Amino acid sequence: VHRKPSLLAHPGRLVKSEETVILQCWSDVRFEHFLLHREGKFKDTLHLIGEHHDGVSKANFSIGPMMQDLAGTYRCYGSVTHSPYQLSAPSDPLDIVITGLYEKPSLSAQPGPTVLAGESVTLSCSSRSSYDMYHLSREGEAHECRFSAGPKVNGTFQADFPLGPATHGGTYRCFGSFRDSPYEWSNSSDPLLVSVI
Amino acid sequence: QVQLVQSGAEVKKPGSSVKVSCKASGGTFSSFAISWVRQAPGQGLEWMGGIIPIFGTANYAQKFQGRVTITADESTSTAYMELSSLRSEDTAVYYCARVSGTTGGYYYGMDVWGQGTLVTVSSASTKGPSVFPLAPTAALGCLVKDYFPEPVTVSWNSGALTSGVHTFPAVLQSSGLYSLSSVVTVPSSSLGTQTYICNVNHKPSNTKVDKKVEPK
Amino acid sequence: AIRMTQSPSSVSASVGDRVTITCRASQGIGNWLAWYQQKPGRAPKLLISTASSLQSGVPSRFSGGGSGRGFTLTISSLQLEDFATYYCQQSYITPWTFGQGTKVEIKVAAPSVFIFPPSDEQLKSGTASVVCLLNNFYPREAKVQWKVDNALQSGNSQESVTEQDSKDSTYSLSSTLTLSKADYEKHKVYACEVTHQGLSSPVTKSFNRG
Ligand SMILES: *[C@@H]1O[C@H](CO)[C@@H](O)[C@H](O)[C@H]1NC(C)=O
Ligand SMILES: *[C@@H]1O[C@H](CO)[C@@H](O)[C@H](O)[C@H]1NC(C)=O
Repeated sequence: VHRKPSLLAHPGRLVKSEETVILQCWSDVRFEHFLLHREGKFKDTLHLIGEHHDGVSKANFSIGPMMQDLAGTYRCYGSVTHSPYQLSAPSDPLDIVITGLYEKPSLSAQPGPTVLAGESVTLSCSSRSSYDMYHLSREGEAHECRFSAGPKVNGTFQADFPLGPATHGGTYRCFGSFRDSPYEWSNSSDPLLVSVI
Repeated sequence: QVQLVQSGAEVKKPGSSVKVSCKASGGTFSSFAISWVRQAPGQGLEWMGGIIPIFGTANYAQKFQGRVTITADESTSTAYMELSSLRSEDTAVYYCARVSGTTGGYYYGMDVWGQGTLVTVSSASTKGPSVFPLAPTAALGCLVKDYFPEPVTVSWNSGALTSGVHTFPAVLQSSGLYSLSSVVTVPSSSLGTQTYICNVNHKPSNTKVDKKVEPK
Repeated sequence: AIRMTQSPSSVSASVGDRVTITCRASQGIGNWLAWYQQKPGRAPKLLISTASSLQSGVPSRFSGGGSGRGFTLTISSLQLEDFATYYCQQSYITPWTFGQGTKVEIKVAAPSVFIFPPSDEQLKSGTASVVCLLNNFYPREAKVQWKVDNALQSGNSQESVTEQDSKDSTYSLSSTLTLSKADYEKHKVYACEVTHQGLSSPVTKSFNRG
């Protein structure tokens, strides 16, 4: 049955270390049982019985105090049978990552945090740690990944994020990661407010 | 009442491939997360890997990855573990166990265990016998001493002498080496006029030793 | 990746003494530590999960404590069924690692030896029984030799060993030397020589008639 469930993450897919995140499988299709599968360092499948509200079948899976094994690509399967466990098509993937495992990076704005409309803004992620890649986040829920430049004479590993001509303003944060552990990120950079006047 | 039964003990040569089974009862095989733990002679317990509950994919440990493949058959309600290249270090008792989980995606331990399966690499250790004369109704014989392992075959005059031959069962000495004696009851007048040679063969060490027993 | 260091490696204990086993983690594992018990031949048995939570059918004498990087397993009152090897295992991060193990072993007890001369009342009957008592020893393997004067005897001795005692896993042995009154009167020095693993040197208990 190629009817896929939907997978959400409350509060968000970026969960700090040793904190709890609620992964919700919901669908207009009536499902009596739900299966949550993770791909990563430690692959596991979780089951929760389905709850029925209005015409929506939903289950709030609980991913406990965040640790390395609980991070990865999550896909939710659906079922109405239990002993057969006839599995639906996989949900659209959701990458749950753990933050706060490394030192925070430094986020800077050139020309500056506050800028006039139409003026190009470029945000720079820098850290003395050897982060192989940096992640830019606006309002918490965002994903812009660029590879990082290596050891500068300054000793900083840096990546430049071109925001382009400025029409919107938001609160941007930076995260650092290593290529070996893709779903394990660093502490958030000190938030940088981009304002367009 | 979840229960796990395992395959029988296996003796394999170096470089061979061994496969152990783990049959589950008392619940749905899909709900179980079955892991495999190794207990080496000197080493303690080592988690080699385990199958994911429903889908059957297996998480592995880096040390055992590349030589260990963990599979599952939902029809037989049985889990399998295969070692690719057998070495003397692999000789150990291998267990299968069900890992139980609580809230939050955590697992808290292995509550149910199998009975364990003994895999053993080839020993390849032999020691040749030393044959000494039991010098001379009269009695002559040969003392086959300090050999490992059993068996040893003793003949007299290349098998031409069978009358009066008693080849005793072997005994395990304090040294851990075996020793036996073969004796022949002989007419006394024949001692200076008859030839008595004991032919000892130890095929494990491919050593063949012949000794003529001379009266003193 | 997480290394578990377990101490001690071995405990020489008798029945009834408190035994404490510690398990230190290379990094913080929270409360996600399990204690196992493996008796010889059989498979490991889970005793405690979540550092402190005991499984069903586990006696209350087993107690688990600790959090973060330091953990302890305390058996308040040891019993004969509690002599085994104990392991700690972390369940926090995928490379689930066990401790090296703590072997709780029964303490080797040297035998207390006593020699008993024949009674005067028994001597009136014409037979003489010399008794050698080995009391409270482990392991159960011991050599009791009867040496009248300095000559060893063979066919004049019988032995009896007690079943293992629960309060102290200690066997007791009695060797009885039966001789005739005339044979008993011919020789003067009667000795019982005992060799046991717990005894540093073979112990001789002897008496001379008189
Ligand atoms: C799941 O959690 C969200 C946020 O806590 C809540 O609004 C929602 O009602 C929950 N759904 C169910 C089925 O419990
Ligand atoms: C991450 O931030 C926390 C404070 O929220 C801090 O205690 C911790 O030391 C930081 N991690 C590193 C690696 O500096």
